[PDB]
Amino acid sequence: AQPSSQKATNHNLHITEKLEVLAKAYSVQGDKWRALGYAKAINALKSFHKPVTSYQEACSIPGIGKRMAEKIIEILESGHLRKLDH
Repeated sequence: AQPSSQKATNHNLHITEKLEVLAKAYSVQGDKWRALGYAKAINALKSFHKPVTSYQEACSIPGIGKRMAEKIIEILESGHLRKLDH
């Protein structure tokens, strides 16, 4: 832990950086549609200052939707129950 400063800065940066990791996966598999909706959601968070708490609060941001909303929460739930090392 070198950085981490309690000043004016984001609070998540986790779900966003990850939403990109998966987005790249689809882009490689040749998913123009999937990568379109995924990256679009990331664009919305690119302007989001306050953190996330619920799916509805996330869907309130332009550029996202319902399916994506719950998608974000899923990533916060480690997927299901416990985390796995792929």
